[PDB]
This record gives sequence, C-alpha cells and structure tokens, in this order.
Amino acid sequence: LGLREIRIHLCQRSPGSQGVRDFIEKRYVELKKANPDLPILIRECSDVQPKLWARYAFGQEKNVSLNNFSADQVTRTLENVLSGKA
Amino acid sequence: GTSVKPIFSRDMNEAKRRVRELYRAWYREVPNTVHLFQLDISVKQGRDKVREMFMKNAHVTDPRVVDLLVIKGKMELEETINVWKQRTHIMRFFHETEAPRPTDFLSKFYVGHDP
Amino acid sequence: LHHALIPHGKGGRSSVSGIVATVFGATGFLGRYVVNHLGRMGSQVIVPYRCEPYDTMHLRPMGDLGQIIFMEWNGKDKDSIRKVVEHSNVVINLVGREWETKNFDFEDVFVKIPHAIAQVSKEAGVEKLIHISHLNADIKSPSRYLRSKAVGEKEVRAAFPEATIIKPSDIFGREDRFLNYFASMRWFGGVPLISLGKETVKQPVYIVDVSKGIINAIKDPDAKGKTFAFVGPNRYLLFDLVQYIFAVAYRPFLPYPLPHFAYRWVGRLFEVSPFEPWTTRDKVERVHMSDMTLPHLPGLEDLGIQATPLELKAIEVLRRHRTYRWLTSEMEDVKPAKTVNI
Amino acid sequence: TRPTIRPRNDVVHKQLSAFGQYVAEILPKYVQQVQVSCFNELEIFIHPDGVIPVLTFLRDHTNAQFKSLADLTAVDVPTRQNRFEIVYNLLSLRFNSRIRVKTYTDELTPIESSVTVYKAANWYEREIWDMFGVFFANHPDLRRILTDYGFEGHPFRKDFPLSGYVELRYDDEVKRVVAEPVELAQEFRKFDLNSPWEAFPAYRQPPE
Amino acid sequence: GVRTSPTGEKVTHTGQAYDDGDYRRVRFSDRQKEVNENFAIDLIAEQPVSEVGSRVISCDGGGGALGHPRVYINLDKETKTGTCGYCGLQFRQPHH
Amino acid sequence: ILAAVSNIAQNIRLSSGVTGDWKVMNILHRIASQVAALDLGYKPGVEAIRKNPPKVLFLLGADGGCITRQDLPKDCFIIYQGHHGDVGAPMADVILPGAAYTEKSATYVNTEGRAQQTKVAVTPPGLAREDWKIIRALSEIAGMTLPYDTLDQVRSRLEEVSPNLVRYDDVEGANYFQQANELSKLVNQQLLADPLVPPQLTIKDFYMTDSISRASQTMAKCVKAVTEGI
Amino acid sequence: QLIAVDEKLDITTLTGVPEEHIKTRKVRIFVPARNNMQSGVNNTKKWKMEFDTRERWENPLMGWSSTADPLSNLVLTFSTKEDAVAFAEKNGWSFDVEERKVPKPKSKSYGANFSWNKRTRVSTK
Ligand SMILES: NC(=O)C1=CN([C@@H]2O[C@H](COP(=O)(O)OP(=O)(O)OC[C@H]3O[C@@H](n4cnc5c(N)ncnc54)[C@H](OP(=O)(O)O)[C@@H]3O)[C@@H](O)[C@H]2O)C=CC1
Ligand SMILES: [Zn+2]
Repeated sequence: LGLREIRIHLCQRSPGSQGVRDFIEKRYVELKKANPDLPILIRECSDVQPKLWARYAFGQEKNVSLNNFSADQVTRTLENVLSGKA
Repeated sequence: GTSVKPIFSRDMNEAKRRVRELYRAWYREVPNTVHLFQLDISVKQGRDKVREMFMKNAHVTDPRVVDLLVIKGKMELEETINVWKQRTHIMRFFHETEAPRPTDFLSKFYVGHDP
Repeated sequence: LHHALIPHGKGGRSSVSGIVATVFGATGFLGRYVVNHLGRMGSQVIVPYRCEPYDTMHLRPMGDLGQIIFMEWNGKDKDSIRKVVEHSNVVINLVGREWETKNFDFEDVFVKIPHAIAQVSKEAGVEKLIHISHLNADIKSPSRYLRSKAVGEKEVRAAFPEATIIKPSDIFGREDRFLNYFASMRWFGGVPLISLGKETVKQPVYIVDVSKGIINAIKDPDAKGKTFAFVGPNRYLLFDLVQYIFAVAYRPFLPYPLPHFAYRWVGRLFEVSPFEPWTTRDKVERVHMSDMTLPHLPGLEDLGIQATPLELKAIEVLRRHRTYRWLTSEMEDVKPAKTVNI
Repeated sequence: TRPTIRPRNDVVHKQLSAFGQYVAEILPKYVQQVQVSCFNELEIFIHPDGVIPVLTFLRDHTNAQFKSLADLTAVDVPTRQNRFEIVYNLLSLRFNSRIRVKTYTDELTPIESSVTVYKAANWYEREIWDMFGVFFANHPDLRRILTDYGFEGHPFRKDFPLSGYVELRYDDEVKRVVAEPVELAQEFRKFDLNSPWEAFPAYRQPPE
Repeated sequence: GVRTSPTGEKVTHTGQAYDDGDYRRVRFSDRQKEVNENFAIDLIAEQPVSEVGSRVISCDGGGGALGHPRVYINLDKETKTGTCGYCGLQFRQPHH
Repeated sequence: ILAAVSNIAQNIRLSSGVTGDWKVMNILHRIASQVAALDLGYKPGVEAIRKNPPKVLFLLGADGGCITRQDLPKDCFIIYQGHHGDVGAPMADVILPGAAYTEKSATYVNTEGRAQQTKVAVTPPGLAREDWKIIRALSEIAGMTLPYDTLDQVRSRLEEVSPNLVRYDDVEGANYFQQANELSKLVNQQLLADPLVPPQLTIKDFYMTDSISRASQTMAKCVKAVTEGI
Repeated sequence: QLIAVDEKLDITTLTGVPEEHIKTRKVRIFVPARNNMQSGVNNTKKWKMEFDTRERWENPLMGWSSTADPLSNLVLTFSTKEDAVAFAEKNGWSFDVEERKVPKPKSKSYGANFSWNKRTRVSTK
C-alpha cells in the first residue's frame, strides 16, 4: 500500500542515462534530505537501459523506464511515485 | 548463403515428405512387431510410442538434421523388421523398470542436490 | 538418521536408500518381487532362508555388491530371528504356506512365527514392521487358513503396536498359484466349479502393485499403525473369471457344477501327496469364497499406486499355457470379461 | 647419436618427396598439401570432393598402383570447425610403398563412399559412421557394425563419456535385460599427468 | 597391539571399528572380520636403537638391492634419534 | 568517525581539486557477506532488532552472538540456517543445515565491490542443501512461492535488485563522494573519548575469527603455538 | 549443389545425450590456472571446457567414491575461446566463459638490491 524502497539503475557512461546522471548530480541531495527514512538505492547499469524501481507492501514491484529522460522528467517521475498517484 | 551441402533434401518440404514416408512405414510395421516379438503391449501403445518418438524431434528446423534423423529412423526400422533386435531392445523404449523421477521443485529438493 | 543411513545417489543400483530390510519369506512368489524392488533403489536386504541355497540363487543379481546378505534361520528359533533382525530398521514378514505340512500347521506359520518375529523385532529396536495377512481373514471363517491369518494379525498388533498390516486379495502374476490353478484344470477335461462359480466374486490384485505398495508403505511416515487392503480395480464372478482365463489361454472351456461335498472329498484325496499338493480342502474353500468389501480401510490409491487391471497383465501369465498354434496372438484379441462392480 | 637413436633414410625421403610433388602436379583441383614425415611417411591433404578421383588415380595410375587399402579411419578434433579427419592408408605392392590421404568433414556433411574404388572400405565406412557419425553417400548398406542394437550416440567422439550413459542388467520383474542410466560404484579417477614444463622445443607454437 | 571395542569387535591397526548403531556390522554376522594381528607400529617400536660413531649414517633397509633406496640421516640433534623415513630404524651417536 | 574522515577527504578534494579518477575515500571491510548485503538494501547492524524485538527470528549463519534470548521476548521462534554448530545453533528452535562456501556456486562481493562466484568442489554433507534452495522451498510451503526456481533465475533476480552483482570481475564504479559528504554534514554526533583499538590486537587473535576457523584444529594448534613458546 | 540453410547450428537431437544432461548442465570455458606449487607455464596454453560438479557419495561396501554423473570426467581442449564457445553452442550447453589471465610484465633489476638510498636494498643475500 505504501512505498518501502526505490531503486535507480543508471548506466555510467551511456547517453541514454545522461539526464538521469544530472539528476543525481544535482537533485538527489535535497530529495534525500526530504526523505531521510526512504532507501533510494542508486546502482550501476549494464548496456541495456536506465530504470527506476518501486517496492510496496508484501513485495509488490514494478519498474519505469528512464531512457533518454531529462533531469526534470526524472524528478517528475520520482515525485509521481513518491505521491499517491499512478 | 551459409554455403552448406545437403544430404537428401534441399528444403524443409522434401524433408517433411521423407518424414511422412518413414512414419507410414513405422505405422505399418507396429502390428507385425507386436506379433513377432510376442510383446505384451497393444498395437495402440506401439503406435503411440512411435508418435512420441517422432514428436520428440518436432522442433528441428534444419533439413540436414532432419535427413540424418530420417536415416537413423530407417536404420532402426530395418533393424526391427529383420529381427536383429530382441524383445529387450524393443522394450527399452518404454522404460518399464525406471522409477518416475519428479519434476517439481519440492520433490527434487527433498531427494537430493541435483536440479 | 545415523549418518551411514542417510539416502544418497539417484535412487539406482549403486545408491543408498537408507533402508535396511529383513525380508522373511523372500524365497516365495511375493518375496522375489519385494527383494527386486528393494535392491533396485540400493537397499541393504537381509534374506533369511531355510531352503537349499540353490533355491536362493535367483535373488543374487537383485542387488549391488554386498547389498544382499543371506542367513540361515529357523522359524521355531528366536535366537535365529534375533540374529537376522539385529541391524535392520525394516522387517517385512511374508512367511506362509498354502497347505499344511507335517512339521508346520497353519497356526505355526500364521500365528506362532509372525508373533515371534514381531516380539523379537520389537525387542531388537526395529523401527518398522510390515505384516501380510489376507483380505478375507476372519475368526469364524470356514477356512482354517483365514482363521489363523486373523489370529496372527491380532497377535502381531499386540506384539508390535506400530506395525503396518497389509491385506491383499488373490495376487496374480507369473508364479502365482491363483492364475495357474485355473490353467492347471484343463488337463483333466472339465473345469469343476461349485455352483458353476455363479455365487463367488473375486477382486484379484497384480503382484507388482502389491510389491510397490509394500515399498511405498515403508517410505510412508503416516502408514505406521495402519491397516491396508490391496485389491484390484475390478470385481468378477468366478465363472466369468475362469472363462476369461481359458479364453486368454485359447483352451476349450468346459465348466461343470460339482457339489460341495464331492469337491471337499477331491481336495482330501489330493491332500495326501507328500510333495506340494495340487489342491487341498482349504484351497477349495478359499477359491469359492467371495472377496470381502472393506471400504473403511486405506487402499493402494492411498499409497500412490494405481491398480493394474487383469486385462492388461493376463497374457504375460497365460501365454505359457497356450499351444504353438495360438502362441503369437496379441493381447487385445480376447474381449475383456464382464465385471460385477456394484 | 649412434646406439640409441633411430637411423635416418634420406633416399626414401627424397623418393617420397618427389612422388608427392608428382601427385600434386597431376591433381591440382583437389590436393591442398603434401608432407613427408621425418620417418619417411608420405601424406597428402586433399579437398573432400576429390576423395573418389584421387583414390581412383592412386589405385589405377601406372606409376602409382596402390591397389590395396590397409585401413580407413577417422580422428575427432573438436577445436576444428570441420570436426572429423578422414584418413586413408594405401599400400602399393608393385612399388613396395605406402601413402596416406587425408580429408575433412563435419557432423552434417556427407563424404562420398569409396566402395566402388575399394571393396574393403564397406566395413571401414560403416565403422566410421557408427563410432563418429560421419555419413557416407551412396553406400551400399550403411548401418551400425560395432555398437549394440538401438545404441544412441557415437562413442569415439571426444564429447562422449568413457562409460557412456546407460548400463545393462537382468531384471526379474520384467524377466529380461534392461537398460538404465549409468551409476558407478567407484568413479573412474581422472589423473592430471601433463608436466608444466615444455618437453619438445622443435614443436613450440608462436605466442599468438 | 590388538584390542576390542566395547561391541566385542577387534580394532585394526588403522583403528576402524564399526560404531554401535552402524548397520554395516551385519556383514560380519555368521562370518568373521579380517584383522591382521602383527601391528607394524608396535613391531618397529621394539627394535633397538643403533649406536654409530659418526654424525651422518646411511640406511638402505638391509639386503642391498632388496631393501629401500639408500638415504643419509643426520645425527647432530642429541635430544632425539635419527629415524629412517623408509624403514623406521633408529640411530644415535654415543651420548652421555 | 565517518563524518570526520569524510571531512578530511573533502578538504583534500577542495584544496587540490580532482585529478580525475583517484577516489581518496575508502572503507576497508573484514566480512565477506557485508558488501553484497549492503548492495541488496539490507540494513547494516542489529539495532532495528533491539528497537522492535521480533517473534520470529531468522539466523542466517549469524554466529556473532550479537542478539541472544535476553534481547528477545519469550516464546520467540528462532530459526538457524548454516553449516556449523556455533553460537547461533544451540539457541534455536529449528535448525536448517546449509552448505559451506566450498559446496555451492555462490556470489560474494569483496571490499572493492568486485563480484565473484564460487564453484562446487564437493556437495553438502548428509541432508544439507543449498541456502537459497532452502529459502525457496520454505517459501513454497508457506504459500508465497518465490518467482525463481533455478540458479540462473535467482541471479536474474539478483541483477534486478542490484545489477552490479552479476558483472563478475568488474570493479568500475561512479564517485558520489560530494553527495555523501553533503548528507553527512547534516548530523553532528559527538565523538567518544575512547582510544581507537582494533579487535585483532595481536597475532593470536588473527586465527580463530569465524565459525569455520573456530572449528579448525589447525587454527587451535596455531593459537597454542603463538601463546606457548615450546 | 548448395541449399542455403539459414538457421543456427544445432546437433543435440543427433548426439544421443539424454535431455537431462543437455538442459541442466553448465560448462565452464577457461584457461586453467598455473599450479602454484610449480613455475612451469606449459599447462596454461590451451582453453578447457569442463562440466559442473555433481554429487559423489560413499559406497556402502569398501567405502569407495560413487557417482551417478556420466560427464564428471569429461574435459575438452580448444585452441581459442571462440572454438570452445562454438562447440558448446552447437551442442546446446549453457556455458560460462572466463577471460584468460596473464601475469603482468614486471620490471626486474638486480642492482636495485644494493640501492644507495632506496628501500629495495636487501638485508641479506
Ligand atoms: N494370492 C497370494 O499369493 C496372496 C498371498 N497371501 C500372503 O502373502 C505372503 C506371501 O505369499 P506367497 O509369496 O505367495 O507364498 P509362497 O508360498 O510363495 O512363499 C512363502 C514363503 O514363506 C516361507 N516359508 C513358508 N513356510 C515357512 C516355514 N514353516 N518356515 C520358514 N519359512 C517358511 C517360504 O520359504 P521356503 O521356500 O523355503 O519354504 C517362502 O519363502 C504370505 O504370507 C501369504 O500367505 C496374501 C493374500 C494372497
Ligand atoms: Zn631404513
């Protein structure tokens, strides 16, 4: 019913992860300041695709593609999952 | 391209034709096999086993592999017809003394370490 | 489980199943199949024998090296039973004679010997005991064979409260007297049946089914103090059963009714043979007695066994009884017999 | 160098080299390589399509006359794209000589049967088919020769296990001999004997 | 140096005896258990230590080519004796 | 302590700049399972156990003696899974025999973050089984069957959680020291007066540290040799 | 005459291997490590393919080591990793490949043993 964790799999040097990288360069810090108890696991990705993961109660998960997303799109998606929407 | 030399068939259509011919020959042979070897199976069981052996290899898409499979099946048919084979050889297809090995996770976990 | 008795391998000939079984009566019809099924999995099998060792030779290839141990025993001796059950976690009892010998009556083989085995194996710390009685065991049955079976069943239950008791009914197989007895009658000319076999119902069971049921009951943790009845999937009138037997053997079937007293006199006449009798009075009583129905007892399907119909395995027993003319006839050519099911 | 070392023969070496050159010049369509081993053993590598011409020329030519086929076998080398190496050994009685002809194939490519050239090949080609799975085209009666009836796979192939996949035993319940998955009381013990120091400098390979 | 286990089974030079709950003992009932009675560790412990007037001694087990490969044993340590690694014989220099 | 060390690293970084890929900051681990656990989202430490004393406890090879039955409520169900009888075994209700590192193909992540996989040398003794297979069978019995049935499927799930756990022998990583330094500057927990003293003060302590080494007679001989001259 | 077959090579149905030993097996393709007890490197030149280790148990008689794995002894030798991969692929075995590990070139200098001011100077020789 509620958020338990977030996983952001970004790829270290692929163009399609570039915007996501910018997010972590600038907007990850204050997002962690706002959510001191939410585990936002930042992990490295292989040549496939950037992704975001959301875990809910009783182990329910689904992922969102972040390929070619700009930093604003990334934070919009993150606030959408962080809010009671979608 | 891929520059291969055939055995008998140039495409899958001829290979399928040969498969059908071999299947016809096995189907005709089964009742004689049951009579000669004095097998305790029915003709229905024998034809079902022939179909099962044919369907084991239904996924093959290479005409050369199909040609070799038909050659092996023809070798087995020739062997059966001439009585080179004994009743033990025919009955080896049915695995009558083999205890059923389970396929679900829990039973495998119980019996041992092999997956 | 005593590390040496932890199962290992793929359940084959060179594997370790964790079973150490002493099989009394392993030199008979059921014993060879039981020992074969135990040695298939890689079990340690201890065979007590009183016969000539030549008669045990056929049991030698049933196990790996060292997996079958042969030991002499005496049914009237309890030190010998102690000697042969000292190291086993399973004891199976298959001791029994259809006819009564001078040194052993029915009460000796069906009461005294089973009770002595149960007492000694309980004393020795044997974990499991499997006893075989009959489906038609009864305290007031006309056959002394079945009366002794019921008495011995009670004695075993008293001496080994956690024993599994199995009650089969007319096992048929390659070396089975029941299938053979009907086949044997053709030499005389006519088949003598009491009331023409129209007042008897039989539910015969396959030998491999009974062996598999015993093996599964060993491996079943909840089958400890249970009582099972092993019966086939079909019930036949005796007349139809014998007619089917004669049709599978391709022999001319000439049934005639014989009165009960005449058949008893014939059985008594055959009883005086110093060798194995062709028939006895007890056999005549047991042949023309209907198989009991015991729906309250667990069956082969509770042990995971799907009963084999006689229509599928009759030819493998009766092809030997054919002449050269009909020796190659197929199995599905004989038109299965009529079943009186419910 | 005298007592324990095998002596050389340069005359036979020269004769075999000249005859190998002869054979290569006469049949350029098929001959890919010619070798003379240090102990005087002539070898001629060819193309598979030339199995029948080459052998025919070798057995019929007046200057060849290799009318006898010693033996015919195959070698499995899994690292090669063409797995199987087909080796023919021929003897000439007129010239008291021997010659080896080698060609290649893989699992799915047939080789021309040479029963027409040599009658002796029949069983040799059947044996190669049985042990290695190499099909021979236009073979009179091609079937297993060495293995058991209904035996699956080819034993001589490098991938095949030494003890196979099935064993046999007599089963009393079915009253016959049955085939079951192999179980071994004692596993064959694999030894690692190869020395970590090089033995023969003359055969050293380039370091890639 | 034979000795029986609490089960009455002889213990071998190796020291292996079947445990009380081990079913495998059934293989000896109505038969016997093969045990070699001449324990080599005890027999070699009875041989007298050879005293030699040199720092380095040689041993080949006796019999020349019928013994073991010839080895050389240093005898400088006086707290112990030089023991052959093949035969087990002991050597020392005259001490005290 | 971590905040102070990160402050030292930050001062170096701002004074000298970043030369490129140097990564001044480093953490030296001593436990084989720690880095993978942290990569999986496991919470480091046993503090949450003391904060919320559980009724059902899963000891997965945990023999450190950190949590005993004095730190738990009564009638607590303790399940121990492992290969050795150590601190964690005799205090459990159910014991599940697992496989040691020599008896499975399993993944371990070292101090560098490099992921490596062991291979089966021998099979587990007796009735012992592979650890993830124990967990999967237990999940099936309880009705919530886990999606993976084989080792490749469980490693696909591993990749789903943390993708770096399937890139054997890869050690490349991204530097996020600036963000971590910012996040560390928030709290200002006070430093203790106690002098920094390592657990392995001397050579004798080095030998017997884990359950495998505590059961080793060779390590006992080594300890006896370093304590007693002889 | 050529027929232009288009599909990937696949010979599993012709090899006669039981399907259990085709689908549940994992092969390892690797250059074996040098035995640390010796300095020779001649056993680190070729690629090896070997199967996964299966269960071994104790024979009740004699206590020998028993197996039910028919591929427990099979080792294949290849010139290059590509050949090993092609063989495993055409035989239908799942494989794990490991890149060849070579010792890095080291700068040796005997005179460094006697450095005037360096730490490399030997305290004994
Ligand atoms: N239709 C059937 O066969 C079914 C059988 N019954 C029961 O199932 C059990 C097995 O039947 P089955 O195999 O057909 O019978 P068998 O006659 O074929 O074998 C009986 C076994 O018991 C041994 N035995 C018999 N008497 C003695 C004795 N006085 N002392 C020592 N050993 C003896 C025999 O040894 P030896 O050869 O040396 O004499 C023999 O191994 C029996 O208890 C039987 O009563 C259950 C329902 C019917
Ligand atoms: Zn010596």
